[PDB]
Amino acid sequence: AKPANKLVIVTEKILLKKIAKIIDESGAKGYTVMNTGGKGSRNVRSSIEANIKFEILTETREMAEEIADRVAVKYFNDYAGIIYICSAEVLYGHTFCGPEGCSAW
Amino acid sequence: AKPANKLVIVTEKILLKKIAKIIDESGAKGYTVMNTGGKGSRIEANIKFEILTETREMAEEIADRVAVKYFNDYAGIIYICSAEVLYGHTFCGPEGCSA
Amino acid sequence: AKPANKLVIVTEKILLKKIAKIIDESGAKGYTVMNTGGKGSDIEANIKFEILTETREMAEEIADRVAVKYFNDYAGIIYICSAEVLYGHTFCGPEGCSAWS
Ligand SMILES: Nc1ncnc2c1ncn2[C@@H]1O[C@H](COP(=O)(O)OP(=O)(O)OP(=O)(O)O)[C@@H](O)[C@H]1O
Ligand SMILES: Nc1ncnc2c1ncn2[C@@H]1O[C@H](COP(=O)(O)OP(=O)(O)OP(=O)(O)O)[C@@H](O)[C@H]1O
Ligand SMILES: Nc1ncnc2c1ncn2[C@@H]1O[C@H](COP(=O)(O)OP(=O)(O)OP(=O)(O)O)[C@@H](O)[C@H]1O
Ligand code: NA
Ligand code: NA
Repeated sequence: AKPANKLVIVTEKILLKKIAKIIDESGAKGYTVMNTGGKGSRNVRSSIEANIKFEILTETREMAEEIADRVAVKYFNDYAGIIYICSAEVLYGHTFCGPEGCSAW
Repeated sequence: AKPANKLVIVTEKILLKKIAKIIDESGAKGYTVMNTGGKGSRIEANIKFEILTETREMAEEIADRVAVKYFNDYAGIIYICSAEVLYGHTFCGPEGCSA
Repeated sequence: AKPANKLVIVTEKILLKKIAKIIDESGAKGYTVMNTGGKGSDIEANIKFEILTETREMAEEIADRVAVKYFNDYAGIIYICSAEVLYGHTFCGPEGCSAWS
């Protein structure tokens, strides 16, 4: 198992491409994204409502925080969105763990 | 980063509004919800809620109200994960999550 | 609260049944599954399973069987998170997730 940070970004659906681009530039090895609904309290939604949730597994905490900081500064003063982070362990993932595999021992 | 509990409720889709109302009455600052499928032990369409709360007791209050009120008659599972919120105006206030 | 491992499998949609059968053969009490997109426009459609297991070994069994069978040929990632189950009739039994003795 290889420790990882699962960065979750839940935001407005119109930001899908803009956020993916950031994730792609970050050096993160990939992402998962899904359609969700949400209700919030920040009261910032540009114009239950339909959102998207990204999940990005990163090798380091700093990479997760650099993504988070770049998304939030660039979009979250103007669009609704929340970003949080969970601890995970990756058991299998060719890209994430490299040809060497995620170990186990 | 500000510590938080991520409460997850996976249950039958017809309970959507009822469960949202409980979440809204708990003091929680919001929720995310999605359509999912599932198999349990006696694929079918259901919903998953995710609710980030400031305290554990708020998460358990939501969980306890939902389960007592609906889980005798409807399928469902409720679990909780630890998270840290990095950005969230409502959840972390004007001062930000540097908490 | 009853401790649990949440096993997450994100992989190609065509493995849905093959993976459900593995989950069912593990002893796991059930699973949640959803449609997602992923990059590893160049987003692709895939599925995500979430399986709460009683023990770590059951989670790793499911993970190992899936990966060994399918991940040479199909895209996928498998990870695990810690969870505590507060309510779940099947997962926690008739005595509930807050039993004492
Ligand atoms: N405490 C929380 N728990 C879970 N999800 C949340 C929470 N707070 C916000 N969200 C998610 O983040 C999204 C954006 O909420 P936010 O408070 O940032 O802005 P908002 O304009 O109030 O959003 P919305 O228009 O949905 O209310 C929500 O729609 C929801 O899916
Ligand atoms: N061990 C588990 N891991 C992940 N999700 C689960 C698990 N057990 C149950 N679930 C989710 O909870 C839902 C409700 O299942 P539960 O066993 O409470 O009742 P059930 O009536 O047998 O459900 P179903 O109609 O799906 O068979 C399931 O569809 C599934 O999405
Ligand atoms: N670092 C990561 N964080 C979150 N999800 C990931 C990550 N890496 C991969 N995934 C998910 O796993 C799926 C499979 O990706 P993987 O890296 O196995 O292969 P790929 O062949 O590059 O996939 P794709 O066809 O999606 O480009 C991806 O579509 C994505 O949903
Ligand atoms: Na709002
Ligand atoms: Na790829």
